[PDB]
Amino acid sequence: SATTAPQSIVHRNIVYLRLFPNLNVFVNSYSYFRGSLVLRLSVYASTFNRGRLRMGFFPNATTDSTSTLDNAIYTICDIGSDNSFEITIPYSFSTWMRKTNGHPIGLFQIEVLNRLTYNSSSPSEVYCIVQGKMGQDARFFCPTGSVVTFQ
Amino acid sequence: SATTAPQSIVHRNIVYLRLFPNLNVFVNSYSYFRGSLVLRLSVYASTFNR
Amino acid sequence: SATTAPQSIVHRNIVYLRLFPNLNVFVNSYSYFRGSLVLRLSVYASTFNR
Amino acid sequence: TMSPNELGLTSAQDDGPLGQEKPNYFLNFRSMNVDIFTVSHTKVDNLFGRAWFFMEHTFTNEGQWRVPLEFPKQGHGSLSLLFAYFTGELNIHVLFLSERGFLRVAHTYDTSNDRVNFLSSNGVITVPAGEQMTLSAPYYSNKPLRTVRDNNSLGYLMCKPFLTGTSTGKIEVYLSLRCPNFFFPLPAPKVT
Amino acid sequence: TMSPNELGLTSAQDDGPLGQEKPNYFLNFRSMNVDIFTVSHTKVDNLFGRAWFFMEHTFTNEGQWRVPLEFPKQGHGSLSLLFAYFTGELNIHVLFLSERGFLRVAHTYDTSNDRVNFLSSNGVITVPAGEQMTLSAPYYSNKPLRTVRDNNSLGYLMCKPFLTGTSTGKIEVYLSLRCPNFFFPLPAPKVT
Amino acid sequence: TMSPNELGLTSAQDDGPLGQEKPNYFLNFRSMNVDIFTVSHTKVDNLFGRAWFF
Amino acid sequence: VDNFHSMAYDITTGDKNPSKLVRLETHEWTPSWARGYQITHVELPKVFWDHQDKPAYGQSRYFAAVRCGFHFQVQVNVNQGTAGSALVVYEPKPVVTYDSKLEFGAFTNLPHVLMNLAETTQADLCIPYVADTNYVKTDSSDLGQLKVYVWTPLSIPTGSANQVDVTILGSLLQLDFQNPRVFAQDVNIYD
Amino acid sequence: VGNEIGGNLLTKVADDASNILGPNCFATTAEPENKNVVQATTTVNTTNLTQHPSAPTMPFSPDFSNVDNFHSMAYDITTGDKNPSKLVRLETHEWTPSWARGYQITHVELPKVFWDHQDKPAYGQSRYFAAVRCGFHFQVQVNVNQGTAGSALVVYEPKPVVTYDSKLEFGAFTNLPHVLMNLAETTQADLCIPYVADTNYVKTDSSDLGQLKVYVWTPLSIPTGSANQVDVTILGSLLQLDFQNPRVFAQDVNIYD
Amino acid sequence: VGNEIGGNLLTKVADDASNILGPNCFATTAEPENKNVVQATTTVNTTNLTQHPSAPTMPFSPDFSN
RNA sequence: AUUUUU
RNA sequence: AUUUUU
Repeated sequence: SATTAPQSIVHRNIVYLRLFPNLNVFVNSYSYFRGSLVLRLSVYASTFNRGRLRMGFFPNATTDSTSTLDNAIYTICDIGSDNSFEITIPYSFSTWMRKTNGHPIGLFQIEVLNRLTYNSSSPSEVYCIVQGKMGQDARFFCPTGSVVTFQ
Repeated sequence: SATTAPQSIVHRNIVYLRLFPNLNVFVNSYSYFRGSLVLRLSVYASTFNR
Repeated sequence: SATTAPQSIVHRNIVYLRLFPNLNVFVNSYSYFRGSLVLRLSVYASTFNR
Repeated sequence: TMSPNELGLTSAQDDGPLGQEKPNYFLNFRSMNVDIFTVSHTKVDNLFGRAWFFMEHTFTNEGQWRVPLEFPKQGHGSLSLLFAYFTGELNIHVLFLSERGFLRVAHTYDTSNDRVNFLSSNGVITVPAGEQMTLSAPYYSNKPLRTVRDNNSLGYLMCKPFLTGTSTGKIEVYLSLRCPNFFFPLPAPKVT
Repeated sequence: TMSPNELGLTSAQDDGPLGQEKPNYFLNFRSMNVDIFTVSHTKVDNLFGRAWFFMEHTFTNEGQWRVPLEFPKQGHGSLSLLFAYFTGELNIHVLFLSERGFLRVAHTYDTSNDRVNFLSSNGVITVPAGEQMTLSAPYYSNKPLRTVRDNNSLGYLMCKPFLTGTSTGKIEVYLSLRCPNFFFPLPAPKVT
Repeated sequence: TMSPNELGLTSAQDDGPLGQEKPNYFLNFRSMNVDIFTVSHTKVDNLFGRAWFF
Repeated sequence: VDNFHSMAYDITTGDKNPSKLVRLETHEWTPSWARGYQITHVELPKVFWDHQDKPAYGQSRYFAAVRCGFHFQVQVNVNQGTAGSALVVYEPKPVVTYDSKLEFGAFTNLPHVLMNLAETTQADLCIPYVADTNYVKTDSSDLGQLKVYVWTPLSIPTGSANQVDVTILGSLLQLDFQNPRVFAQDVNIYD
Repeated sequence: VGNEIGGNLLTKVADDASNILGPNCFATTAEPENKNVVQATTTVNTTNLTQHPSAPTMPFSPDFSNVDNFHSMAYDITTGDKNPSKLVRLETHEWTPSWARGYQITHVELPKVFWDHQDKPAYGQSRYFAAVRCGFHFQVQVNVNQGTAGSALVVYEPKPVVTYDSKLEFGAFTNLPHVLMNLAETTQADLCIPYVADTNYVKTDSSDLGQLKVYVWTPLSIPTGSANQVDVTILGSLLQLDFQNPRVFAQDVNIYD
Repeated sequence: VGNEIGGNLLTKVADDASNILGPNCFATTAEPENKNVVQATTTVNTTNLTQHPSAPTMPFSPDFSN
């Protein structure tokens, strides 16, 4: 939203594999895994709307609190024709293989960099969608019991 | 401005080298010169203005 | 001295070229310079001291 | 060199056809594939090659046990729910918990409940009391593909125990598949 | 052929890097370079190779004259104000207007006012009374570059006249530079 | 390679004869000779070649 | 070296980390600001150690001398309906010192980017080490500072938004910390 | 097929109706300087995506080598980089006389000790990373006059040992990288310890990866006149250092499960 | 002449000011996936004209022999 | 259907 | 530093 300050947060939360439909299935199947994770933010605005948004990610972070992303893996998004920016998170754990359901993937934060601008015939706020998938180096290892029941 | 008639003037004046910061320096240094002069008008409008 | 604690200071000061006889001469002759400076500490103890 | 497309700047409406193994990079990063085991545990043949519990039946008489075999929404086999169609060998693991007797086991994709009344040629393997067998039922289906979801996606299993005295018991059944052919992956399932 | 870019149609936001010698044309026109003199008067070495007044000092005693040399915001030397840094030889022109005596002249970039109290090795050239000399002071600066603007951009000049009787006078000083190295041109100056 | 003598460990009583241009080093360091002028101002002929009041 | 790469990153990640691109500033382009008006500035080079949350803040504290190159990316986003232009220019200490003595409109002589809004959303500036001294004292405003001026005020239509933000990002093309010193203690490399 | 032909449909026409005085008109068509392109820039763990880029600028005939050819700073160019691996004083305790054998003189939290205080060369970087993988080079120094005698056991104890320390038999600790150093004979001990743990990486600011200790092999036999204040110092250098996981400033992050 | 040079005026500069640790920045410029094109499709006695086309999609390793 | 394994 | 001149 245009109202959101040039530093306020538009979205913040701790990311887990289970937060993703496709992945959550593997989470309930395999016990461990490894590889990079890719998140793709798709902001659906009009051809008139313009602005920037920086989304960072602190690997294995647990404290759900807004924090400067200058040192975090971030991606600045400048609205244009291709309004679907991505961000990759290289495998990061103390082990060669990590729990598919255990420690968080990290802190995901999308802060406002430049207020969403608009005009008389354009929206003052737009909708955004965050998707997630595994990298080309993704792997899963041990199959374990189930933690949930699908339908 | 949109109001300005299709023939009215938006700017008119007699040009001298001293009217330019960089050039005015040479004007106060050298006595003579020669060569062509280039003026660049930059109108800052929106993508809708025509 | 043996008394001096394992972290206490035995000597501290700001170093200037003039603090050295030979160098102080150049200090009073030349205006500038460059290069590395070498300081050699010589502790005169007995063969038993460690 | 690297294009801006491979650096994160893309368009969601230009993803078709389905299945684009596009590489993603940035300075100080590149897709690194490191293996821990001599083989993959993600391959359909391997993963599903491992059984998973299905259901249990407690018998008292010599009656027959007819049950619509289906894919699990419970174990690691749930990964099948990501697909729409299946076809291939089916491994059925049966445990005959009985003191003294025999267990007739058979399998068919035929929906008719009368072609099973006899068990003539439906694979009547015999597991002696207190024993257990693993029979691999072929794709004897009348349908080229098995919608993976159907309450009978997998063919029906038959169990007619041949008891001798008042002896009774229970038949626990778990199962896996041999080389599975899955097609047209559908959206991920929901949770209960 | 000629592109529309070279015909006047351009974009101010696409000028970087700095220094684009783009040609401008239109029918019946082309950049014509005609020379009137055998050499350039725009070259830094030539222009600045010509002195310009600096300041004057009227002496009565044998005292010393210390003055922070700086670039002019007054003569043709002002063209230097278009730059930020300088380095190179410095030509100092001194006129010793006196009836009977001698004028000691020296130059240093050293800010200390005590290294000058003596004049040991600061270049004590001698201009006899009523004479004038042009000494070229080397870049004996402790700073690789001289911000061109500083009230002491150029090193300090020393003048200790050695008079003989009640004689007094005035020392007019003007200066130029030998081969000047200017860097990083800054915006044009304002007027008073 | 570098000996411990050239790393700072020496003995003051083993300096004679007079005039030992021994090199001193340590990791990330080496005697770097950079000149600013075309000639030396330390040479006796040059320095003293310039007068001084008497 | 972990042959399993339990940490998928470049081995020299930690080393290069301090040269990483960071947000140096973000001010709001207040409408009704005449031409020449200074939108926002940035203390160069001490701004890269602006807060203890800056990747370079760590090392910068153990060294008094610095010699580095910059790569700025001033970003300004404005809807199509609106128009305007800003002057992103680098001003060495010499300029910053005598700023009032310089004629605006001539600042185009310095590495700049007249960027016409509604046309460009970001400006790029590659600035090498520029000073009258070989090295600059760490935690100093020396080596100049980057500024953003109002070339032509914002012409914001009635319905269009009126809160334009100007952001300054910075990356170190090349960094070099030499003089050792106590933790964040003012040391004079100059005479 | 049209919409660009403006150049050769005006440039030619005149070239077709030109007299000895040549053409009276020239027309050229091309693409604008501001084209429809997208630029992407990546710095350390960062990616800037711009869809409205502009021609990058730079000073006149610039030099980006950034290296001072005069070396006004005589040091290695990679000094700042290697600085954190520099040798530092990790500890200095006093060998209190009358301390039976086996008694622990002093310990040292490995590897978080290298960031012991904000005055540690490695303290700076260590704060911007949660994961660490490094090798060590210790130099335990103990000086004692010739008249006196004694011996201390400098040994490295991985987390496994530190955890179950009381369950281990002293006198067998010689199985671990150690240095039975006999005083009055040696004044310093050297220990090269590689990354040792049951996990690929160790959480920064953690006691994991074990810790170095100094025990009393045989108590100090200090004669009457001889001095009685023996100090034991532990110095540490990083043979190889590696900070990977990014994180907020000095914020506890769990790399473990 | 400008407005695209963003890639080799940033990719080179770093490649010019790089140390043993290599460049500290890489920049690449190109055309957007959504370019200014027009698509035309004709079926039996029909013609569909679209000036805002998108990348056509299809199932995994599909067989259209039908 | 190296859709047991190489 | 043809950063005196050719």
